[PDB]
Amino acid sequence: LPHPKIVKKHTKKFKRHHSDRYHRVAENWRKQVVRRRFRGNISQPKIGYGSNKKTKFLSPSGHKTFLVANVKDLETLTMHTKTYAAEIAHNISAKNRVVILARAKALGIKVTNPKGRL
Amino acid sequence: AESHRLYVKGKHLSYQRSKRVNNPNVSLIKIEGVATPQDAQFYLGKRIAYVYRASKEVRGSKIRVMWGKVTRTHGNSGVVRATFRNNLPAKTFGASVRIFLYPSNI
Amino acid sequence: HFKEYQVIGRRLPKLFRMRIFASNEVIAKSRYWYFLQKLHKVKKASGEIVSINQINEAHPTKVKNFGVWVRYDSRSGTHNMYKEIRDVSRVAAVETLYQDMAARHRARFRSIHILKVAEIEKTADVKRQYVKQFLTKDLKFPLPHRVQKSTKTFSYKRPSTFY
Amino acid sequence: AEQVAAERAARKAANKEKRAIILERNAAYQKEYETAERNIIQAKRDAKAAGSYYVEAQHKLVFVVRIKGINKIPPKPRKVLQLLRLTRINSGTFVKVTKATLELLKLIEPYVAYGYPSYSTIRQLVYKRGFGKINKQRVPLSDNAIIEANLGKYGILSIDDLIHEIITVGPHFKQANNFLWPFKLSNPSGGWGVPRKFKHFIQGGSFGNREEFINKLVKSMN
Amino acid sequence: LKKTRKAARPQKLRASLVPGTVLILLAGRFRGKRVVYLKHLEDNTLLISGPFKVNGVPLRRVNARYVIATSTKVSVEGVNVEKFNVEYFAKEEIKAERVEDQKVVDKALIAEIKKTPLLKQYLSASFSLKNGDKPHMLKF
Amino acid sequence: WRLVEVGRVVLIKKGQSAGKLAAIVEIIDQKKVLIDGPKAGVPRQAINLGQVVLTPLTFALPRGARTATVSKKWAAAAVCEKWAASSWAKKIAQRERRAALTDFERFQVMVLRKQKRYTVKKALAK
RNA sequence: GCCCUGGGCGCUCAAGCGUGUUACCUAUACUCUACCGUCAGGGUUGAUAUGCCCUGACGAGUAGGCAGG
RNA sequence: AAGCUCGUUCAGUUUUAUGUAAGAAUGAAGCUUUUAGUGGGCCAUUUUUGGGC
RNA sequence: GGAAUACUGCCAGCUGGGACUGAGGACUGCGACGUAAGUCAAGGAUGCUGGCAAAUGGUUAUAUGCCGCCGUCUUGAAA
Repeated sequence: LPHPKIVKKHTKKFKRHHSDRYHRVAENWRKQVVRRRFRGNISQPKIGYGSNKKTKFLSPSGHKTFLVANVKDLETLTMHTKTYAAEIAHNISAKNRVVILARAKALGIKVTNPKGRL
Repeated sequence: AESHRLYVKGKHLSYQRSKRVNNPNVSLIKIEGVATPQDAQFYLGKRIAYVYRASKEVRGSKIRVMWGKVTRTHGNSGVVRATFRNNLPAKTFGASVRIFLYPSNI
Repeated sequence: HFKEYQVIGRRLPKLFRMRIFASNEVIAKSRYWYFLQKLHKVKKASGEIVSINQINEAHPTKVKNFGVWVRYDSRSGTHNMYKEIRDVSRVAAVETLYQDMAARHRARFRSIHILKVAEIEKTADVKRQYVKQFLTKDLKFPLPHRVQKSTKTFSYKRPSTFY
Repeated sequence: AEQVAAERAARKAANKEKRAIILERNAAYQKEYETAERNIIQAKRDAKAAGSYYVEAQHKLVFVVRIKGINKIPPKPRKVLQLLRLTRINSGTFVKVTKATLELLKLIEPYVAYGYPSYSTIRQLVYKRGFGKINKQRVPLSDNAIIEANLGKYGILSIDDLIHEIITVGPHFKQANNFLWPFKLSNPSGGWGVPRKFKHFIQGGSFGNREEFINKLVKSMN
Repeated sequence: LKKTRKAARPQKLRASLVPGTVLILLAGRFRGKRVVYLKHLEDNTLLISGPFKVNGVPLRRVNARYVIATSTKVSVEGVNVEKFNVEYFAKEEIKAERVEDQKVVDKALIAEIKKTPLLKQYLSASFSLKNGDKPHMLKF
Repeated sequence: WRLVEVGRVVLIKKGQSAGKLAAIVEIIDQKKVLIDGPKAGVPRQAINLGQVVLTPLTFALPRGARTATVSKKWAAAAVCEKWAASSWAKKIAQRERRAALTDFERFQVMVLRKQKRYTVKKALAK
């Protein structure tokens, strides 16, 4: 099926330089020897790591994750069920989760995060 | 027959490298008996298998095996470059290896 | 592996002629042009190389005591030298002379001039002992301390050097 | 409609006629090359037999390949290479042989190697790495129509015509050379041979005029 | 999907593989055993026989790339292998036909094997390597 | 003690003529000599002593003998027959045949070796 | 020509020196191909659009300038 | 960056004129106007200065 | 007198072994085969087969092969 090998290019998520040594430094990437990309140092994110358009944002299951919080939003995917998968927000109560899951199953839309609070 | 060997034995030297830079994606495998690249030409394309034992019982057995392949010769001593789907650990430097006789053509 | 070529020039006449030993015709032409300036006053743009042809040994199957006159530019000027070499062909004889000069005087293709090469067909004409010793009647001598290239890393017989 | 078959038949007939024209042109070019080589050999034989030296014609076509990197290049050789389209290393193009160009090679000689190509090498280069420049874009030469459209007015309608024009240095040599994108060449398969590349070829180096050896070098670098 | 232009050209077998040739298997339960080639199947496999009565190897499908060729050949013209086909190995415990067909095939080859002296025992012995062996030098 | 001399027969170690027999016709210098071997097909050429090993056999050859004379003297001396009888030539032929042995030939060799070993062991002690 | 007075292990028909001949080691260099982006050219609506595309080239960098998140 | 309008005009590119009418080769524009920053020494080289500098 | 052979260059000559790559997405285009239907290595891979309820793989710890304290400072890149 149209789910070719999705090469992540760089699976390891970047980390802020010297963040491990000092606690106060957060792990969020921030620019400043690292600026000179010396040998044996962490690589700097750049345009080379861009993901392919035809596979960008695609999950390993080969479907886009779309957040849904109401019946209308789930129904909007009825035309695009082949490509867009449903995803229930964490703030949705379990009461509406059952209805959302039932509607998705009846319309064939896959749920990325089922069993939530069930 | 006492001997059941069907694979040519050898040794693992080190990965392809320079003076200070080493690429583990390519492994230099030495085959016993080979002396020149001309002799090593026959071993090109032969599967290379490394066998090691682990205390834990893996899904199939107590033995774990890596499935590689031969790529090209190396050096004037008959060394041949070997590539594996998963690179061998650096601790196996100098360890033996199994070179099967297939796929063959003779 | 040198090669013998005959190169002539006339600056577009007298048709100056000399023998040049080079690995290829391109090097032979450059050496001929360089020697033209030493012999007389001529430039590359003056004319053109009338003809260049490789000369092959008449019969590379006979041992000849080649007498060679060679001039080389040492570190302190240039001096005329004469030597005799026992060989089978001029191409090999000149190469041996070049190697000997590079080994001792450290003179190389850049600073070596070949003047004349001629065979010696009579004994006692060679005044160099190192060649004269080989001009005697059929002789015999051993080759002590012979060695063999042991391909195997290990040996179990303790090899001997006897011949 | 009837267009689907009519247009196909008309274009096929036109293509067949053009193919026959190109075939006859290629046969004529091959016959001309064979006759020229035979006549040259016969002239050399006559000169040798008559006890007179031969007067070989001057080499009217040369090929130059960049051998040194951009770093530390003095401004004059760099400008010469830029105006000769020898920008990136291991790149070359055909140039007419004249004093205006020989004196240019004299300056870039330390950083370039050149010589006299041959029909086989030229054909191999044009067939493999031959890239044409159209509308400032780089278009590989894969169909005779592509070359014909850009050089039809000049009497060139096939790859063989381009090769013939390039080798013979005909009246349209300027246009033929300009249309050809600078050749991208790999490093020699067998290596440069000499331990030190940055030396004159006549003294065991690399850069400099090597005449026929350029054909051998190109094939290894092709 | 575009119309891929890749025709199913018939397989070309190396000249070292001829019917009646003695084959050696490097992989499988019968690895190291000597087998006799019979016929090439439509699935690109080689139909071979031990024969079963000599070394216990039945009629099986094998891949050429895992088989080492040998110069020793035996007659196989009298064996009617046309009966066997790819469908003969489908499964979707030994089947009854697997015994009678194997016996019939081996009956027309045991005599040929016995014709050549020491060939029966040679096949009955499993091939294996030894210390100092150099397969590249050896002709096999 | 083998000595280099005119007419000495030698075995070439490396090159296209490796494994063939030649004879020394004229010595050029300490390290290079002229050799020939018309019977073996090796062309008349000079070779270094390091690339050739001297055999113990020897025959008379005129100094500077041409190809025809060398061939005639080689045929007259019949040095080939002596070479074959030498243990070195026998070992070379044995090695060639052993390397040329087929797998079935090797199995037959093993069977014959076992048969011979049985008798040899039975012959001992008695 | 070389010697004497004037990186570590070791090396001595060198594993020292000069030179000639082949092979091999590998940079982000070079050659073929996968992807992101910028720059350039072109198709586009009797509807297929600030869009959907085709082709080529290019990718270092402080202060500084512009653009997009 | 900012308008025009010429698609051609240009060059740290190379020899004869005596520095060029170049219908010699090779490669491939101009005037503007206002807008951030810009006041270093040095490695080698050149002119080749004398008695170390 | 005769060929042969070393060497150079050509083959729009033949025949293999091994390594990576499968990128495009219903046909439109240039070509070869064929008397025609049609076929093709001809503007990008297809056909068959086997093992699987942890499958492939991800984060992490520890050991192995190689590599390696920060911002401002004079400004010659500098300690």
